[PDB]
Amino acid sequence: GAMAPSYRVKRMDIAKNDEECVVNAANPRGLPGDGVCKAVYKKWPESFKNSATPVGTAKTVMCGTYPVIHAVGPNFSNYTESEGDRELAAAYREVAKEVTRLGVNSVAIPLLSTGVYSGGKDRLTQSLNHLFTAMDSTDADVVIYCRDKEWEKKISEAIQMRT
Ligand SMILES: Cc1cn[nH]c1-c1ccncc1
Ligand SMILES: Nc1nnc2ccccn12
Ligand SMILES: [Cl-]
Ligand SMILES: [Cl-]
Repeated sequence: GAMAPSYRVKRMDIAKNDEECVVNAANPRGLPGDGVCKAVYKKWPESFKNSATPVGTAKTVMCGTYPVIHAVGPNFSNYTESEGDRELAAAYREVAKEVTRLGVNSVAIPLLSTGVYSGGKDRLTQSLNHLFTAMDSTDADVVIYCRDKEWEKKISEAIQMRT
């Protein structure tokens, strides 16, 4: 575990993380995809061997010794707000199980279902709160990645509100 388990936020490409493993915002089919998924495919293509997994699950595939945790959030274009919310919570619970199983001391995580799976809505708070619910009981250092300046400020404020 980390000496003093913490949350941090960074505004940068998650493919350039400084953590011991990465969470991919994957599609259920293990395709190169778009956004975070495409950056992860370019950096760790070997990790897409048999990476297909259902919505609300996470599947880890090694790239060398570096673990890529493929976490499949719901596409809110297809799911109801209610069913989507349950699958988004479930994906993060499966990420916490994988991070714990791997024994890493740090993990790089994106906000699942906030990009092309958002159904055209702002889901910063919804996604972040499900991330906290899952990861609060883990002792890895969690570094949350984002691309927008206003998202960085809102994520940083949410972390500080708890400390
Ligand atoms: C689209 C992309 C590529 N590398 N990282 C991201 C990213 C990270 C966090 N939040 C949104 C996007
Ligand atoms: N996850 C994330 N980071 N920055 C942004 C901006 C818009 C939508 C989602 N975002
Ligand atoms: Cl960057
Ligand atoms: Cl997304």
